[PDB]
Amino acid sequence: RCVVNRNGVLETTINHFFSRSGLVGVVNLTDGGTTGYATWDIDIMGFVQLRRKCEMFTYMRFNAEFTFVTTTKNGEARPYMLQYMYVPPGAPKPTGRDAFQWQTATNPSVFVKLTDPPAQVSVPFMSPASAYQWFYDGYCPNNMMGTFAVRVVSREASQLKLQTRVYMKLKHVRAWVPRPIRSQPYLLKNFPNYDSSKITNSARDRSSIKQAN
Amino acid sequence: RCVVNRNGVLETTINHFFSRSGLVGVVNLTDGGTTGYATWDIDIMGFVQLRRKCEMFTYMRFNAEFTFVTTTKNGEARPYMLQYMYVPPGAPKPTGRDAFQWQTATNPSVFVKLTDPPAQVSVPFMSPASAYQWFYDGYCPNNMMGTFAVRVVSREASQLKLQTRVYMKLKHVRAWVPRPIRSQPYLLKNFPNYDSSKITNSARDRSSIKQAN
Amino acid sequence: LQYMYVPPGAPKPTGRDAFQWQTATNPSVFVKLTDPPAQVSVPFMSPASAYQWFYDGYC
Amino acid sequence: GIPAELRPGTNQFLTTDDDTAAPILPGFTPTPTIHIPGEVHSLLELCRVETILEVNNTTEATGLTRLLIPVSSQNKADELCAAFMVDPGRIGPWQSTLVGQICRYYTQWSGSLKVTFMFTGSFMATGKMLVAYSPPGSAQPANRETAMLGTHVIWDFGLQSSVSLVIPWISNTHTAGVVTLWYQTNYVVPPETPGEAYIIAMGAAQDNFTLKICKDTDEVTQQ
Amino acid sequence: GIPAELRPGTNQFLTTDDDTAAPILPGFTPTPTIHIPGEVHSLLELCR
Amino acid sequence: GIPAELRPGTNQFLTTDDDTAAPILPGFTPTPTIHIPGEVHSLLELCR
Amino acid sequence: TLVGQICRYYTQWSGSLKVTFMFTGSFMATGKMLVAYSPPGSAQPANRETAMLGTHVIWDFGLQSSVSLVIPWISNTHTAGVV
Amino acid sequence: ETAMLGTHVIWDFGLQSSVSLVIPWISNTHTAGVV
Amino acid sequence: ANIVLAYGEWPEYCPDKPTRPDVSVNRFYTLDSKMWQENSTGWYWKFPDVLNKTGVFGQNAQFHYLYRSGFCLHVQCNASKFHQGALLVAVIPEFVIAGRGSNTKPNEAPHPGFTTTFPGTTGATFHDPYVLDSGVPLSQALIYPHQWINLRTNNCATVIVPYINAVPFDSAINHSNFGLIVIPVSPLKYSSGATTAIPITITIAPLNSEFGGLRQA
Repeated sequence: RCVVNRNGVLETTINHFFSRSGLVGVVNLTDGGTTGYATWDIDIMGFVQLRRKCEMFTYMRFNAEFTFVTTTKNGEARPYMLQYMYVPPGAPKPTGRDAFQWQTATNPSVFVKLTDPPAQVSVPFMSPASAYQWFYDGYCPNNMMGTFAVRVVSREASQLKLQTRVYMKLKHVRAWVPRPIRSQPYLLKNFPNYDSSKITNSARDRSSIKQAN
Repeated sequence: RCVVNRNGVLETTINHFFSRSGLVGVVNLTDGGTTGYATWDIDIMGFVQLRRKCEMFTYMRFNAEFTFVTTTKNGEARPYMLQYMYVPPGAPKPTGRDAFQWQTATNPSVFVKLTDPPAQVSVPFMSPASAYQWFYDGYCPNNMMGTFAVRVVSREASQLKLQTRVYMKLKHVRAWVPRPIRSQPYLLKNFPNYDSSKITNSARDRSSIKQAN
Repeated sequence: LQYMYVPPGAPKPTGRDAFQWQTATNPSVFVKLTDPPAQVSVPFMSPASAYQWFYDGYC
Repeated sequence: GIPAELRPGTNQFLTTDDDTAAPILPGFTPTPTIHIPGEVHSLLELCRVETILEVNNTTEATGLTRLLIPVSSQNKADELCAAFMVDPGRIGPWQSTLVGQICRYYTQWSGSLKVTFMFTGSFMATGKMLVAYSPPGSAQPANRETAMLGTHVIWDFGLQSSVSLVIPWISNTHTAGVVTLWYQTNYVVPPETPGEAYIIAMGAAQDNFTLKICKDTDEVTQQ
Repeated sequence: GIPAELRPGTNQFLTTDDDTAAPILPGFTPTPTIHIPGEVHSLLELCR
Repeated sequence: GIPAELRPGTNQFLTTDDDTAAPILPGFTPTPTIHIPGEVHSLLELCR
Repeated sequence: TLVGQICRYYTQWSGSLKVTFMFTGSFMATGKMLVAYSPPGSAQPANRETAMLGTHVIWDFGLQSSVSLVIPWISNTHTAGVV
Repeated sequence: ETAMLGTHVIWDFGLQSSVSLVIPWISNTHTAGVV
Repeated sequence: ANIVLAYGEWPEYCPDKPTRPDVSVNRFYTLDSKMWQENSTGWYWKFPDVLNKTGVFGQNAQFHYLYRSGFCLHVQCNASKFHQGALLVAVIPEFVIAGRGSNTKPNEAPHPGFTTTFPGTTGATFHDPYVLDSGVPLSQALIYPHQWINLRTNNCATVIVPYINAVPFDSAINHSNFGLIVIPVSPLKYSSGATTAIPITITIAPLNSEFGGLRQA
């Protein structure tokens, strides 16, 4: 067609550029009787589809909503109780399935069944500074958020292998100090290391300089 | 009887002529372990009961509500997680069961169980022009709306054959430039092709011109 | 389970998978067996002003 | 934490329910509308248009000539030229019109109609013609006198080349009444002029035409 | 997202309940009423 | 004890839904913000 | 460029653009140069005359060491026009 | 088509039995233009 | 003469630079006369491609890429006082010509060529006028703006048609906006010794023309 009109100006802001429930985490669980607990220290730099969108800025500040969707090996609805546990920054991680870390009242827990709708919690801004930053020039994942340990609520044991997904959605996001978008591929998680040799150009080549390829 | 009174004038408008949750789509699924995903590019010209009612006009503009009702081969209520995914116009379709298209945050997804009430979503006006049109005299289904891919949420595989129905309801419909109703049968989907020979008359014949048959 | 309301004048369904079960004009109610019983409301659907069970004159 | 209870009708999917759904793209604004001419609001705007009736629907006729009434010469007075029914929602001449295709999506209708004739013939040819409406009950009249005792218009081929007869109130729940069309005097013609002309018949609804209870149509032989 | 709880009596079908139901034909207006003589209101008019 | 019914769309997880969630740390106040130069609001500031 | 990396996260765009040139050379070297915009449809011109019949700016290497040409309205749903 | 791209009058044999076309400014010092 | 305004609206300029010639394009372009006979079928014209090769309008419509205009139509059909017959003239927005065949397969089903869909300045004739070559009956074609040219009442018709499109601007080369159709519902009849065929003349005027985006050849 021919777009002669002007388009919308509301879906270009940061609040609409980030606030959408994507995927961040995939966690496994076996519970043989053979660790049953499943720790996951959260970092938003896991996938390369949000890291490229978040390393475009230098400082950020946001709240998060996490949704937990747990299925079975093939996928069933066995109504078993599951405990999610939020370990704030500084608190010790759980070491076993029935360790005392799973009983302390300070670590908030969520009890949900498998037949129930997926779980949903909200985590506020938990940084000692004024905002997050993914580029710290000076002298564990950067910008501690906290762990999201999970286990099955039972006394003796169980005989199923869970498989859960953690979907994160940002909300009330604010950005500061924009910076260019990284074009080179990634090599590490907490380091912007590129390859010395094999430098990919930012534009695929054409035949000559006097054409319209 | 004898209708001597006047009837209602509210059930003749376009808002009541179109807004009713009919059927548009029927989608299959096998999930052998043998494609498990099930794409369906939506077009409202599928059935010949809505195409005849929508080709009566030249320009239209509406929002849609889609309801997904999924049953088993015979029909059971196995509580398995299902993911519906809306692929907007321009976005690439999913190619496999566990392809990266099923993880991108931009394609909205709906997670529902089989024991739950049927799923229901709302799609707004998604055309680059000012309104849809089913007769483009000049130089994929006409008037791109977007795909409604579906899959079962599991890690390894499943051993059931789903069968789902997609019911569409139009809402906030506006019409422009009416045109006569097509009497000849159909031959294609995106073309108003009729048959040169075997032209069906618009009225069944009678004996003579001087009777009351 | 699918319940279907056939208004007066509309043709009845003839088979299990006939096209009468797909027409949008006949309202349908989808309910499971584990769910609470279904409930619908039907208004006054007579061409006259009121029903009458004694029609002296000439389903 | 307000207390609540669920009543019968929970978790049901009613087809004709007026219930909103959660939007898929929040904040996305659609394309602004422009002033496109020809906006329609109700189907009653489509019923008020004249439309050629197919009154010559008999056999051994080709495609187009089924829309023409053959008003020929070599005939005589008090002769039946052409007659037809009035029912729009019935298999007949009223199936080819637009009000006959619209009034089949619905199951009840009422109101008055209007049938307009138009004579396609030479300018030098004249002659009187009696159009006649006979209401329901009594059937088509046999002779001209019984037709002119009913409703009638004596339309000549003078300056009036398009007569219009209003049909009063014919409704659904019903014979139906017949529109007959008689040779009043003759079809006179001067030399160097063909003695065979035609009449196009058209028919539409009025402001009183109203509709109720929408059902499926059956002009489709497909799924 | 208001918090809510369900009490005893949930998902029950009481016969003599005064509860409305969803209409089947929305927007459909019925036939207007005329003045039919002999309207009764209670059965006490029949006992007299 | 208000009567209520559930409609289609119950217990579904829509990705692009604008729905709030229960906070994990209630009463916990975050760090106050300072005036950091270079705040951006929309991507149209980056295209220019 | 940056607008080419931003406008790929979205699927539709519109508006006008601006292309600015800058000459890195000696101060004692001068010479005239014809920049030319040709809208969509018609392709790149073959000779200078057809280019100067379209949109053009005759920019010399005098005091003006940075010329700027505004490209009008080039949109998504489309050849595209040649600079 | 080339004639109707120039100056033209579509004159029918209805009531108008006498059409009139004005020829603008044709002068001496000059082809001359064709009707 | 009676003027039937299409959809009750006058062709107007675009609301808030596109050029407006207003001098040499608002002139009466007259097409060649069509020869109506006994065994004729009808004719149709795709409008914004009829004047794409005719003079200043064709030049200024091919050398641009934006386009928005209306049209003041005029169809003169002058016959003798002894001939008889009737014509139906009508405009149709987005008049898509269908193909005649019996194939459901995509790559082998028939489709009209470039000369059939875009006739040009000479028009084209119908093949099955009872279905408008589109599978749509001609009995209810009166839903469009239309006039009856009856050979015993008048000999002219006018259709002032506005711009009917979803987008306010469009290319006038690869999109024919709307079509004109003339169909002899009542056939031609005359006695021996008269004129065997009747001429039909069409004159059109592009009211309120707007072009955008000059492009050098």
